[PDB]
This record gives sequence, structure tokens and C-alpha cells, in this order.
Amino acid sequence: IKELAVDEELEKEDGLIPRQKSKLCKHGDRGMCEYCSPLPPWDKEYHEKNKIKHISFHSYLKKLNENANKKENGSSYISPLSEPDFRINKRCHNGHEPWPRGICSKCQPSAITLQQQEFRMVDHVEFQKSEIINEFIQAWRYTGMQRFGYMYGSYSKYDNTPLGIKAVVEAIYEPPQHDEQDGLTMDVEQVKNEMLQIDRQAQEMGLSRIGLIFTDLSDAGAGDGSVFCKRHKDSFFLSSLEVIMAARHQTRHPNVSKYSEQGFFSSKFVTCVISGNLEGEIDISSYQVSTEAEALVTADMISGSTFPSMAYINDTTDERYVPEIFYMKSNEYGITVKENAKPAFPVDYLLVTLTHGFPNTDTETNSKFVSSTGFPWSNRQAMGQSQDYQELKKYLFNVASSGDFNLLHEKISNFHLLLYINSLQILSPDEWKLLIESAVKNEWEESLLKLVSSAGWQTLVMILQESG
Amino acid sequence: NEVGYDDIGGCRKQMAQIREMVELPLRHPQLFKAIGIKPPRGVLMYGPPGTGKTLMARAVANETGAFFFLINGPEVMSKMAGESESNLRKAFEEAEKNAPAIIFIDEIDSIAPKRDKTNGEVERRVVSQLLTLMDGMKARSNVVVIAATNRPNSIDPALRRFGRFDREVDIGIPDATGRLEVLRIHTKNMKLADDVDLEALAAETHGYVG
Amino acid sequence: NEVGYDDIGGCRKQMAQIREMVELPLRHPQLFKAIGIKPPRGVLMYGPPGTGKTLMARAVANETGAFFFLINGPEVMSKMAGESESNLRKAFEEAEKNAPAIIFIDEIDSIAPKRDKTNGEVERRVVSQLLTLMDGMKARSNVVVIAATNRPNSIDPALRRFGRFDREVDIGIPDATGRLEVLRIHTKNMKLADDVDLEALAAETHGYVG
Ligand SMILES: Nc1ncnc2c1ncn2[C@@H]1O[C@H](COP(=O)(O)OP(=O)(O)OP(=O)(O)O)[C@@H](O)[C@H]1O
Ligand SMILES: Nc1ncnc2c1ncn2[C@@H]1O[C@H](COP(=O)(O)OP(=O)(O)OP(=O)(O)O)[C@@H](O)[C@H]1O
Ligand SMILES: [Zn+2]
Ligand SMILES: [Zn+2]
Repeated sequence: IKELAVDEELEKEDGLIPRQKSKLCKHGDRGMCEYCSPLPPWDKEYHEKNKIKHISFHSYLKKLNENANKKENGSSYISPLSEPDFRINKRCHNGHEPWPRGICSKCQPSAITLQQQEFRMVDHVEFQKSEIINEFIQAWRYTGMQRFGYMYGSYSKYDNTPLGIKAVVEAIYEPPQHDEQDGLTMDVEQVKNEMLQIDRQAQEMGLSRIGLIFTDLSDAGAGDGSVFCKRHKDSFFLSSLEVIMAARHQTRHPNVSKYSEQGFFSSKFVTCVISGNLEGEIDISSYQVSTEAEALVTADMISGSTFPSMAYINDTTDERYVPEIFYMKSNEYGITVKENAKPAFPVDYLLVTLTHGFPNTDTETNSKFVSSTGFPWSNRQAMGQSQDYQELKKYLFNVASSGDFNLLHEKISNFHLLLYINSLQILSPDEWKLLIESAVKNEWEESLLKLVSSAGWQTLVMILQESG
Repeated sequence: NEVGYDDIGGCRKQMAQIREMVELPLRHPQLFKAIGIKPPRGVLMYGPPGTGKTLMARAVANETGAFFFLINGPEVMSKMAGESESNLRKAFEEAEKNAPAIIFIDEIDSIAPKRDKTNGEVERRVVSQLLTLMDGMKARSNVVVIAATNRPNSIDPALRRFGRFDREVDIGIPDATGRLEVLRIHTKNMKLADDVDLEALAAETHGYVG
Repeated sequence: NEVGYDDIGGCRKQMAQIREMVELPLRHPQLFKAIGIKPPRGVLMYGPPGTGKTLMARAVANETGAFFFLINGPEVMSKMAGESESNLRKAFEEAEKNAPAIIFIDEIDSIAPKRDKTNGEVERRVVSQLLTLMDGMKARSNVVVIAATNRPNSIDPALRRFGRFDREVDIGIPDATGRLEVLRIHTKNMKLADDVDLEALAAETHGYVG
């Protein structure tokens, strides 16, 4: 099987950390005893020294390869990187062949200790431009209600975190949803039918749906104060209703891995939320879900509770056997061992954090999508920017009826403009594929003149001039 | 189901010694003001196993009408050191506002064994928490704690001091008239025959406990 | 409040042996120690408990103006393995930048006992780092480690090698001429006294440590 091009590059590099000679070393200069030996990239002591709170899963893959492959014979190639299962094997390899009549300890799911995950799949989410997500908050500034979107992007290496993958996003697509002041809830059938055609155009453009965003602002008084502070240390970090939508999105998009026995493991999916800081701004934060316990129990046992920090655990009806969930908390006198014989266990423990950021404006490798970021989006029907062909006379117009190719190609690289053109499918699919590849790639000057000489682009500007 | 005076037998002379020892601080505290000396707080029952010492503690609690609470032996040791001390503190707080009350604990040998033979860490953990809570409480709430074991010198000897556990009560085996009363309670639902004699089975089993 | 120059009676006839291993690396390294002899850095003070070493090490730091340190045996070694190593490593690099410096170590027997029946390996970890850090300080580091203990035979024989620990000085119990200065120090703070000399009282207190 074949993995991603980014995932195979992190596997080949060892990522060792070099050290220097010290006063504690008693050996010679041409050697190393223990104090200047090469440090492994999975040691968590070096991680918390530089305030890195997770061990960068590609290095966690290396720390399990040392346990799988040894100096001894072995002759196995097991590679035990699989999803730990809480479901019940029906055959059970014993005399209690039905679960209605019989269950023993080798098939019973053990009591969940609630230990936090030490490794994250995505180590650092990054963005492309501050003007891209400024249009997303501007949707709230016009209708006053919450929004929703899906992030399309790619992946590359990250040199800050040892053996880490960074998440790059390029554009944000919004599905048609019904907004509300308190929260939001849309139909999953019309979104999945709409997201199927966007994945078609994302393949030729080199994009993949790897993220989503949802807003939560609660403006205070619209004067000096920006927003309220809903999510803090004493309150919930992520609501339990949005854990369900984050869990189903990770199971729909698996990550291919040759080390896993099933063929897919350790999904690379980000969930970002606009919530605001403690003091005064609308700074965002992102956390992703845990694979070890939460990713498998969401198929059978997650039920909604009235508290945003916790989630209710329901009962067993003849196939849905669940084990007891335990966690430690302080009582009125001291700190005690596991107490939970009670439902509504918290879900903030099962989240691992990420580091969001925006790159510097002075230099970058590329940006690939900065045309205007002011074009009316596809499914923004709550706002007034959902126009017909009247907008195409205002937006591009083949500027001033005779456009220069340095000023014409800079507008054609928009994500939602190219996704609006092919829906009319005036051009051929072969000429459309070279149209979107010219706008997204470099050395575009020889191929842009091929587009203007084609009869399909001439019919597009002729059918636009007669219409309003 | 609740138990009373008729549901036990054999130790009727022994029960009357425990009767006047626990019903005087509960019902009539005016004798404490008249004589000016502290009535006892902790009694200790012991003897051979299977003599119904747990049944006698439920009989003296329901008939007096006090707030009864039970603390079993191995249920404290089934937890760890953290939550077992918190459960012991919660039992003594609810009995203070519900005065008069009886805090009956059971199986003190599992909690307090002989410490000097196995000088350990947990052998002085839960008993030192109990000793600062038993000797430390003072609110004149006239509550009585009852202990139960199978051997009087198997427990740690520091518990048998003044103010904590002073009155020792032995629970002996019933006599011929005593063991007759035990089977009459159990055979209330057993449809026996007419040829079964009542006094014949008492002389048959010489040293049988209830 | 600090110690004076001598301030301890009954040691001035042997205080030069501890002193002469200090100024001779620093006051004359050109004509006295440039022949090709490395300076010995490891001394070993011992004796009965109460002869006052802990101080004697304070007196040589005041008489020479050198930097002083304080490391107790069962205090630093009672921490973690990485915690005791970090306090050991940060003390020697601090002593390098303020030469001359004196690193006082007490109670060597608790860190390095004999290996005839003392099973287990938790003591040999920290004593291997002490012999490691005593090597790479050859050139100009004016440091003299002072090891304080009670019995010289209880220390491990591996510590007594070339360069690690060479001097074994033993301050002894003073006589009537020695303990008279000890009585002279602790009576000059008194307001008045009798008309009887202190040597008449110190004559019968022969086996009495200072
Ligand atoms: N009046 C009575 N005297 C003696 N035994 C009785 C009496 N009434 C009933 N019994 C019988 O004796 C048993 C009582 O024993 P019990 O349950 O107290 O065990 P125990 O070992 O004394 O309790 P613990 O485990 O607290 O020591 C009952 O099973 C009951 O059938
Ligand atoms: N010249 C002297 N000889 C003996 N004792 C003295 C002298 N001068 C002062 N003393 C007294 O003896 C004490 C010195 O004891 P010290 O502090 O050395 O205890 P120690 O047990 O020897 O130290 P350690 O804990 O390192 O073994 C001081 O408190 C001091 O009052
Ligand atoms: Zn080394
Ligand atoms: Zn089974």
C-alpha cells in the first residue's frame, strides 16, 4: 500500500538530537558514554523543556518500532499500531459463544483509566493569509448569527517540532446551513451531497478537506468590548455536542498507513473554533480529538448531556455493553483515587491541543490563493453576497474591457470563482483542467495566452457582455 | 426486614449486660449530670464466629429507635487509602446531627491487626486516621460506637485504652435452653412433622453455634 | 555573625596540616609547585562526633578569604537521582568561577558504606559521579574538597587513591592545655565569674570533648 508523500519523508529521517561534551563526561574526545550520546526524538523530557506538550507521533512510531523489532530473531513484522477496540468479539474463543448467555474477561472491555494521549497526529496548524479568515468573521458581522465552514489544505514538514507534520490550509468552503443565535444544526444529507462535487475539483487543484471551523462569539455590548469570554479554565473547552460532530468527521476521513493492520490509522484532521481570548480580542484556538479511547466509543456510546463540559453515558440494550469510566478529582478534604460511579463524565480530558499561527508577511514559500478574497462565496445566502452573473460584470469583467495579463491572471486564481465557473460547465473539462492548473501553478504566462486564444474563453466574455 | 428482641436467643443474660450499657447514654443523659463522670462510648464484642454478633447490633438499633449506620469490615479495605478515609469521615458527621445515633463498625481485625509482627506502612494508616477522629471528637452528642471481632488480643493494643474502648463483652456459646431458641426462629417457615421433638435436638448438638 | 581566626582551642598544633594544603597552590605556584607535581585536592577530616569539624572548615575559609559551601550527606542524597546530580553539578561549576573555593562534604559513611553485606545498588550511583568530577580540574582550579566523617575504616577503600583523597587528618581530644582555650571562649561572653581559675575545673574533665 502507498501512504502520503509527507508521511513517507518523516519515516525515513531518524531525527536524532545531537549533544556536546560536558564536565560530567569522563571518556575521551573520540567517544560518548551517556551524557553526549545522541538523544532519541521520542523522549518527553526534552519535549517539556522546550514547552512541547506532545511527543510528535512519527517519533512515537519510532519508539514502538524499537519494541516491535528487536536485536533477537523475531521474524514477525507485527508492528502493533492499531486502534484499541472496546467492542465485544462475538466468537470469544471460549465456551460462552453467545453474548446473551456468557461473557468472560478476555472479551470484556476493561475499565477505562482515562489516561491522556501523549502524541498528536497534527502538531501545528498554520494558515495562509489573515484576509482569508477575516471574511469568515465578516459573515457574522452582517447577519449576527453563527457560521460554519470546511477547510481545504495540504501538509508539509515542520522543523520546530522534532519529527512533526504541520497543517497548511488554503481556502475555506461553507456548506448551506440554517443559522441560529444560540447554536446551529444542519442536515447531514444535503451537505454530503454537496461535498461530493467539491472533492472532484479539489483533486485536480491539489486540495483535500482536512478541517472545519465554527464560530462562537457572544458580543458583549458592541462598543468598547469585542466579545464575551465563554471558554476559559473554569468553563468548558469544547462542548460535548461538538465532540460528536468532530468524531464523525475523523472516521469519514481515514489516514493511510502501512504499519497498521487494517490499512488505516491515526487520522490527520483538525477542528478549529473561533471563541476569543480571556481579556479583549477574538483570538482563535484549535484542538483535535483523541484516537486512543474517544475515536472508537463514538460509534456506540456517546450521549448528550445538559452540561457542556461533560457527556452522559447511557445503558446497555443487549448488544451495547460498556465498561465503567473512572477519573481522579479532589474531594472536599484531600485528593483521592478514582471516584466515578456516576454518569456525566467530562470530555475536556479527551482533547489534545494544537498551536495555531499565521506566517510572516515579509517572506514565504508561496501563498497560491491570494486573488481578492472579496468575491461572493458560494453558499452565503444569509449574507447579501450570493449574486448571479451580475457579479461577474463587477468582479473581473476582463478589466476595463481590455485587460493586461499581469492584472488579469491575479484575479483568476480565486478558489470560489473557479468553483463557480465550472458549475455552468461552458468550457470543456480538458480546457477547464488546464485553466485551474494555470491559476494555481507558476510559469503561467505561456499557458494564459493559450486560454485567451481558445474559443471557450471568447464565448464566456461574449455571453457576459450581453447579459447584465 | 428489621429485627427485634425475639429474633435472637441464647445470650439473654449477655444481652442484658449490653442493654443497660448502651441504653443509658442514649435515653437518659441526666445520670451523667448527676454523677459527673463520662459514660463509655466504645464497646467491643468478641467470641467464636457464627454467633450472630452482627444480628445483635441490628436488634439493639431498631428497638431503641436511634439513627443506625453500618460500616462493614472488608468494604473499607476494598478501596485505596484516599477514598477510605473520606468515607470514614462522612459517617461520623451525619450521626452527629442525628443524635442519638449508633455507629456500628464490623470486623476490626481486618482494619486493626497486630502491628508489631508485621511492621508495615498500611498497618498504621487507617487506624491512625480513626484514632485521631475517635479521640478527637467532642460535642456531647452521646453517640455509641460498637466494635466486633473474633479475638480480643488480635487487635492493636492501643485501642483498648480509657476513653476509646473500655468495656469488653464476651459472646459465649448458648446452653441447652439457649440452642433450642435458635432453631425455633429459623423453623417458623419450615413445615416440620409432628414426630420432631423440640427439646430432643437441643441435647443432640452439644457445641454447635447458631 | 561569623567565626574568627582560630576560635577553637586544642587544635592549633594540628591546624597547620589542614591549612598548608590551601595557600601553597595559590600563594606560590611558580617556585614551589611548578616542578611537575599536581596539587592534591582531597582531604579527609574525621574523629569523635563533637570535635567540631563542621566549623574548622569554616575557620580556614575565613582565614584565607575563600568561598565556602555546605553539603550534608543524608540531605542531598535523600532526593532523587537526577535531583541530587543537578545539585552536585551546579555546585562544582559555581566553585570554578570563584577560585579559591572550599567544597565541604559531611557524612561520607552514609553515601559510601562497606560492601561486605550491604546488598543492592543505589549507593554506588552517586559515589561514581564524585570520583568522575574530581578529575577534570587539573590546571588552575583552586579547589580543595573537605570530606567529613567519624571513622576512617568505615569509608570505602576505593576513595583512597591517587588524586581522589590523600590527606587523612584527625583532630583529637584536647588535654588540659588544649581545652583551656575552649573554656576561655565560652566565658568571655559572661559578665562576671568567681576568683577560681578554670584550669582547676578543667583538670578533672579530661575525657570531655569540646
Ligand atoms: N439470637 C441469636 N444468637 C445466635 N445466633 C443467631 C441468633 N439468631 C440467629 N442466629 C444465627 O446466627 C447467625 C449470625 O451470625 P453473624 O451473621 O452475626 O456472623 P458473625 O461472624 O457474628 O458476623 P461478623 O462477620 O460481623 O463477625 C445467623 O446466620 C443466624 O442464623
Ligand atoms: N576548638 C574547639 N574544639 C571543640 N569544640 C569547640 C571548639 N570551638 C567551639 N567548639 C564548640 O563545639 C561545637 C562544634 O561542633 P560541630 O558544629 O562541629 O558539630 P559536629 O557534629 O562536629 O559537626 P558535623 O555535623 O559536621 O559532625 C560548637 O557548637 C562550639 O560551641
Ligand atoms: Zn559522554
Ligand atoms: Zn471471550
